[PDB]
Amino acid sequence: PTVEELYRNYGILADATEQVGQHKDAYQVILDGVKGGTKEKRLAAQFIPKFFKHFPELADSAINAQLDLCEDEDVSIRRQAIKELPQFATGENLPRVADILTQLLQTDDSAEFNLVNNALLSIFKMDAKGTLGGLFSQILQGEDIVRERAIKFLSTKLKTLPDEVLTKEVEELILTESKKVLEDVTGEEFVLFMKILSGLKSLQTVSGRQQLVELVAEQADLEQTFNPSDPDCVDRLLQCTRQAVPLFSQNVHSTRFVTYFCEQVLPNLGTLTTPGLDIQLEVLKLLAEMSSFCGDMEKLETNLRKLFDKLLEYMPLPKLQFSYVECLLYSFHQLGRKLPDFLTAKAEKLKDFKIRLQYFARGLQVYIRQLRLALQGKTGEALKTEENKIKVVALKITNNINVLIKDLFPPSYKSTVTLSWKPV
Repeated sequence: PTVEELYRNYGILADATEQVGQHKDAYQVILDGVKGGTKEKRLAAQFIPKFFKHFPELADSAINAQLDLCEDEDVSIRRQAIKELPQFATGENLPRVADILTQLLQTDDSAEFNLVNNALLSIFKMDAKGTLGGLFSQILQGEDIVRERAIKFLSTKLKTLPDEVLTKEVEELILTESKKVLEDVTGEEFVLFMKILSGLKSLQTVSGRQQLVELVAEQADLEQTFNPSDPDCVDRLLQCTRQAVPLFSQNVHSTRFVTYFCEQVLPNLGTLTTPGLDIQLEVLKLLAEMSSFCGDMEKLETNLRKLFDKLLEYMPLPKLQFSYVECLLYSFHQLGRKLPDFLTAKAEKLKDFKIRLQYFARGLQVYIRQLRLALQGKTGEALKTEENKIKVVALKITNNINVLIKDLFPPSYKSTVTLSWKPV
């Protein structure tokens, strides 16, 4: 088992060209290479895959030898052997190879990691479904560490594949397997699977997004009742509904999340958490984004009601909570469009509305004046001061409220504001 003899046998197999089949003996010498030392194992790792395709009568022995090198104590030997694994992924071996590579994702050596990723991508281009089979078997049946690595592989790598590879049938398989996985995922996995799925070209259509919204709803579990007490319910609902927001459009509606949020959430605030972002604002920002995408609500009036009431808790009677009011007012304004007959229809609580508005509008100016004063002469770099950024943002907030009040006057639902924390 020597390097001189490995080189000599390599030469024999290379120079034979057409007749390589007639030299099983030299190939055997090469496979014996794996029992040697470092330099010899390093050669076997290159030489076994190179001629593999010529010796079917030796195929199993070949893969087994390469796999021994893939679990070598020496990381550089493993690396050389892993780089070449896709060359064995021919005939009926691709599933077995795809399985091994997926395990190897757990390596902590970064160069190894990179090689394993690239090998997966290679076999992916040879046979996507066989490769996905390996990946998803591990995700479903393998060790936690492997399951995590496998999901991050789908999460980060599919996008680096050309469209040619990601056929309609492959995307269908990615959805089918994902739904199996989604029967039982942590929230962090959920987020990864939503990114994976929404990236699929076939799930980027109207019905594609409609399907995706339905998975979020299932995950979120909109038939449970809401418990404002423990966090096991709170951040899990927001993390979930967060994934649906980007899916919503004029044709893909938020109806169910809106209804749930109104009926089962607003009443429940504000019970809290630490820690240091404001959890009630987060909830209210979420509601306002989905509100513009609401469809035909069954429980419309009763819903618009609980919303109207949460509003008045922040628009007092003759220090204002502006950010909160931007959200609620925006939402109410979005849902009113559908039932103008509200307000017209309903009480003498409607003059108790006007009073609360007149008074807010008053406090608006003051605040707006103070902001515009603090901001003037300020030079564009000075605007970026995290302190000035907030002031700029607060002008969008306050000015947005003013437009919405100027609309709720025969009331109008004509005006369109861009939520302060959003781009145009």
